Amino acid sequence: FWPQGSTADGNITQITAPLVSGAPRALDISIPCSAIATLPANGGLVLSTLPAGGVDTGKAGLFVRANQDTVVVAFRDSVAAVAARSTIAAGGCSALHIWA
Amino acid sequence: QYPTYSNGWSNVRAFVGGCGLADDVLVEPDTNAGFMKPLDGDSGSWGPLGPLGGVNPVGFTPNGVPEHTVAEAIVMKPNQPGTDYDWDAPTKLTSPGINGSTVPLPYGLDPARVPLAGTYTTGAQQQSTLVSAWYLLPKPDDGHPLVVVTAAGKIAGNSVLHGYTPGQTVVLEYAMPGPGALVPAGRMVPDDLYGEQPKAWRNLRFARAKMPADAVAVRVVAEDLSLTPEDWIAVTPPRVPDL
Ligand SMILES: [Ca+2]
Repeated sequence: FWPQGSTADGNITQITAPLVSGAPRALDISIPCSAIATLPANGGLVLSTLPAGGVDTGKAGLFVRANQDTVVVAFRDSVAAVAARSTIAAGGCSALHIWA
Repeated sequence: QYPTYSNGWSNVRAFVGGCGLADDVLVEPDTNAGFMKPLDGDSGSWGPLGPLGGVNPVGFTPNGVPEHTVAEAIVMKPNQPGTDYDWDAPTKLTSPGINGSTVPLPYGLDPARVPLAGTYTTGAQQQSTLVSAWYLLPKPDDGHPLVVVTAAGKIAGNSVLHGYTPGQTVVLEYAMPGPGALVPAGRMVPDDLYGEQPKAWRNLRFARAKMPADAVAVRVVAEDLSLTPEDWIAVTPPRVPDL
């Protein structure tokens, strides 16, 4: 489960768990929109299952990138849930729900 | 596969004067003729990409091709024997084009008369799209049997020796005469030969005999929904060769 840490002032921490078989069996994720409405301008990496610095981590993992004007929920380089960023930070949505 | 070339038909056709394959192969000299003109009489919505871009060409850019992209080949490190000059030519042009591109075009296409549109960037990929303008279509004939679009990138189309070779989308939809709106009426999947070589300037071809007799216009449609840095697309306007 996650968040399982805290680093001494709220601030849930990342974790590392390199799975041997690659993909998991189930991936119920959830993110509130009061948490996506707090990124700065140009946003960046709301959540991920791989670090964005590795070798070809785009076509392997899951990336929720909040760029300017949009929040794109990709997959193995296959967009699933583009959503505008002016209705997220307005009370238009409730929670981003991912499942695999 | 008849009345076209076959061994048994050629052997007996060589009695009354036959040249083998030199009769069934058509060649296009001066591949700068046959370019159609946009039906849309609007110099408005067409932005910095021209009539090839159309309305909201988001994702596409004139300089959207990698560096050593050549016609029907892939450049490698050491000097290979029997290669074209476009393996060694300068990587850019010392002038812009009609769009504003500095990409060397293949087959002898004049970069001062032929625009371009590509979806190759470094960093911050996205989902592209392009819907060209309505290109008028001449009256049919027997000597002009196909429509051609010179394109590079990862494209999905049929061929012999390979089933489907999936990829991105170029479909050249067409229209039929009506009250004056020219709504689309169909789509066509290209016939490319260099499907397993995704960077080759491969000259896609659409047979004219498949679309209906009274077709007024056509237009290009390209998607590129893949965010991989090596899944890109590039296109030029359609033309009717002379053959
Ligand atoms: Ca792409």
